[PDB]
Amino acid sequence: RPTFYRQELNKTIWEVPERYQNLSPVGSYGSVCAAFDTKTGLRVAVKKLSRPFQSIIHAKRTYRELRLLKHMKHENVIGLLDVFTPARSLEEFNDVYLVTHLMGADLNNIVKLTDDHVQFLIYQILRGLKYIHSADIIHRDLKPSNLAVNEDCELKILDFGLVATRWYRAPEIMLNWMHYNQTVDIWSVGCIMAELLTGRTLFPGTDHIDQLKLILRLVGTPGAELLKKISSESARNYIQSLTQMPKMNFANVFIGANPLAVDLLEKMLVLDSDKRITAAQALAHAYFAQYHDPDDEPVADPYDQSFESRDLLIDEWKSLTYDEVISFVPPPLD
Ligand SMILES: O=C(c1ccc(C(F)(F)F)cc1)N1C[C@@H]2C[C@H](C1)c1cccc(=O)n1C2
Ligand SMILES: Nc1ccc2c(NC3CC3)nc(-c3ccccc3)nc2c1
Repeated sequence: RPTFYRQELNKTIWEVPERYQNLSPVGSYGSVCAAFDTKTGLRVAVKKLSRPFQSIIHAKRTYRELRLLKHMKHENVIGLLDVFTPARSLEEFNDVYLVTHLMGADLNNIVKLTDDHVQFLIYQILRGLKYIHSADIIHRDLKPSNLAVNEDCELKILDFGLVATRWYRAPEIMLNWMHYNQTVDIWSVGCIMAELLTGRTLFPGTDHIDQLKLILRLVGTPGAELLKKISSESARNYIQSLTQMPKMNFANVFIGANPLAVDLLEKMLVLDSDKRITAAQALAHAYFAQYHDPDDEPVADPYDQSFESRDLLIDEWKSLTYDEVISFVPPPLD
């Protein structure tokens, strides 16, 4: 066991190993301090989870967050440098601290951009996504605040960003489809890319109805091929009885932009998720010509998410989270 010290920041107390120094609060899932890690010499982000075991839903959330972070080993995805608790035993285990690399800023703070910069940033998102998706994980909440970028324009997909979330959400999610796939994240990338290129939120809906309306303006109302794949009786009604809208030509919409950028946007922002380009396919698109390397775009080890369907007691989730704290193997330093 390392030696811990206490202090107070923003009402919240913090009990961290002495290894981590100069804790400075940066924003409030939980609250984050920037710190200096004496062991590795790195600036780091230390995230104290807020009430990790307040309920079954929190406790499962906490377990889920730890499992996901421990699995992620890729340059474009947030990784775990360390995880610790001040607790001596399971009996007193109440607090979870997660340690990751401190990134300079989020893509929300980055505001338009040069086309060569958007190429590099969207390349990196897709590279991280190929990896996440290969493990059968779907991010579901991609948006500029969940994309951390450092001084060097190096980008990492984040867990959580600690602006409406609806703005980047795939329409099949909006409409509550149950069998949506990994391309929901591709939709979001499409929305993010569009915003980087024009400097404006692509679909700034005031609510879920307005959101779908704005999406449909650009992509058009469902065609015959998509219509016949819709299972829900009312969903089909709501769309067979909205004023039919043509798909817009994206060239008419993103005027100025690189035609390759426009073309990729066309492949990402397909209303029908069956037709939408995957992360692996997008990486091969000509737009990423100067970055694409099929030998340096790894996939992930398999990830066991069987726990997702399990209905457990709060103290069981807490116990399993505790095992995960204990079994953690720090990554080897450079
Ligand atoms: O499933 C995730 C999630 C969690 C962690 C990670 C990461 F970066 F660690 F791999 C990715 C996605 N998210 C979907 C939503 C909102 C966010 C992001 C989130 C963060 C942490 C736990 C969680 O249940 N959720 C539910
Ligand atoms: N193979 C597919 C492909 C796309 C789909 C989609 N997406 C459309 C943008 C709404 N929506 C729905 C659906 C089903 C029931 C209720 C609400 C939505 N199903 C889809 C099945």
